[PDB]
Parts: sequence; C-alpha cells; structure tokens
Amino acid sequence: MKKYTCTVCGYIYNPEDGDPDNGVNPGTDFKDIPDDWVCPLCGVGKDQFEEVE
Ligand SMILES: [Fe+3]
Repeated sequence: MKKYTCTVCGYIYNPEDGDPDNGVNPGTDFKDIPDDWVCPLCGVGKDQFEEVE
C-alpha cells in the first residue's frame, strides 16, 4: 500500500494509519476508501489525490 496525497492541500493519506476518525481503519488501501470520503484537511474528494510514487 502506497501513500496518496491531496493535491489541493498536501495532506497525505497513509494506509498504515487510515483515517479512523472518519471510519477508515488502519490498513485500508486508498482504492478501498468509500468514494464519498473527503480529505480530512481541506474537504475535497478523492479525485484530487494522487499516489505518491
Ligand atoms: Fe486536502
């Protein structure tokens, strides 16, 4: 699992940590995050994120 960054605000989704406050548990791959989840920082959707390669 890769980290992904919100290209609008620079928030990094790290799959080891998930986003548990918003119901994304540690170990969720980004592609498995429900498609209505938004960046916890700026609130934009998933389509503004890019795999950190
Ligand atoms: Fe963001």
